[PDB]
Amino acid sequence: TAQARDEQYRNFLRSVSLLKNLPEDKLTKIIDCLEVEYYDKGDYIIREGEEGSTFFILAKGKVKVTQSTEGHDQPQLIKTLQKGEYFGEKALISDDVRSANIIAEENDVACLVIDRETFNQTVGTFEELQKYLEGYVANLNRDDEKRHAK
Ligand SMILES: Nc1nc2c(nc(Sc3ccc(Cl)cc3)n2[C@@H]2O[C@@H]3COP(=O)(O)O[C@H]3[C@H]2O)c(=O)[nH]1
Ligand SMILES: [Sr+2]
Repeated sequence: TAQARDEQYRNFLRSVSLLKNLPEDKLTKIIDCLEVEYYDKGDYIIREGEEGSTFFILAKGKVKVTQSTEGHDQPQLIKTLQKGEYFGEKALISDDVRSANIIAEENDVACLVIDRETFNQTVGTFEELQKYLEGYVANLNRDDEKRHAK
């Protein structure tokens, strides 16, 4: 049922650090506008260098994050993300192309997809979250420069 569906998504979204304290009305907007994408082991969810305007929330499975760096021929494995975590916000906050690869590490991986407008009208609407995200993005820029990202 419609309401049972919204409830299952609402319960899951409340468990995401970034959305935990969001007001009910904005959480409802996320629930009405989100889309679901499934991936199999090895699939690229995001490719470094491509244009991107969507924010992702890992709803099932695990993915790996890889990045091209100076001195290396193959992208370096930066970290792994699991259910409840998110990615893709950097492109929206810096207004730039994707800065790393996100690859499905398991079969039947599932991500919740949120467009730029929705992201701006919800998360970007509260100064608390905006400030948190900017600070986090600033740290990522510093990690990139440290490992000599390409
Ligand atoms: N440049 C860079 N990106 C990183 C790094 N670690 C991650 S996982 C992650 C996700 C969310 C938070 Cl708050 C913190 C870490 N990412 C994600 O990869 C995405 C590629 O696409 P994008 O749109 O550039 O967003 C990027 C980020 O979300 C990193 O050390 N350097
Ligand atoms: Sr850049």
